[PDB]
Amino acid sequence: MFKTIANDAYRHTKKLLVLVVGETARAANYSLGGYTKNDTNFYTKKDNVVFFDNFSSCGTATAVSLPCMFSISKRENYSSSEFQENAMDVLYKTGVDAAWFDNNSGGCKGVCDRLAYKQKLSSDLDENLLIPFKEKLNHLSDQNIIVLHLQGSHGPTYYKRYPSEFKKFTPTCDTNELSKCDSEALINTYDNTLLYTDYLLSEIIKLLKEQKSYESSLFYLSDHGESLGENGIYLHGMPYAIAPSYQTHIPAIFWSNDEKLMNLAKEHKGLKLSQDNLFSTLLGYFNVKTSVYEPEYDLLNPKLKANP
Ligand SMILES: [Zn+2]
Repeated sequence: MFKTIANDAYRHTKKLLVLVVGETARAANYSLGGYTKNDTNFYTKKDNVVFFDNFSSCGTATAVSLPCMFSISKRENYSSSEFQENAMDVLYKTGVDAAWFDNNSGGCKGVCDRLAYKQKLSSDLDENLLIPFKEKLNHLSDQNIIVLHLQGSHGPTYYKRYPSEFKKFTPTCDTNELSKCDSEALINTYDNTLLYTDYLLSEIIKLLKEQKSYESSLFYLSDHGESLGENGIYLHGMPYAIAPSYQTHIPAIFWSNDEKLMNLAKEHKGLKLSQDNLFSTLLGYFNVKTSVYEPEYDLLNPKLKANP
């Protein structure tokens, strides 16, 4: 059975939301949030982006996180067996222009399947996403959501995620055989991947400022965190309930040229939020009218409260 959701949904202003779904990035290594060893957020710091310092993920592996964050279900009631429409289907059926560009080696895990304009790239440098993004910026409609799904910090071959121009933190760990590396070198490599992702964000913002015929927003969040040898744990996917915050505590970053959203975002940044919030935030952004919309979960809505 393929269940439909928000069957009562419907929708003016010229709007553009760029949703960036990250990969393996963990909040603890964001300088936007007070990480001091390496300045990982050098680029988006210059755009005064809003950083959510208390943002959690739905799961500890892509297979749970990616579908769940886009699903109507929150972490406590999500099941992997559910097979139904997600936030993107609701925006599409409600007439919003939806594009999904995927550079992630794992795919969209079924989220993008029913979109008309979706693309899979080769999972090389994330910068390749800027190509179909620029091309979609020519054929915009009145309301658009563009999803960019990053390879981001995918491990264990971290050193392959960024070009030499962003090997800024050294020495590095240029192997998948992570336990052989000094831990500082491993961290440096991991931080470089964050830096590269940070740069790409500000390049997205940079293209967004050339589009002022529209109200433009960037929302970036990771699917989950990552362990880097602390307590002998590597990679991710540890069962959520026993997982270290390294795997569940993720970055979330918002930017808009509409600085009223920018200041609603700034007001919420310290609240206990999570991927649970993505569903209503995405409906709310394109003003989708429906009963499944929960105003107290929309990040860009004054009635937003923290998670229970
Ligand atoms: Zn993942």
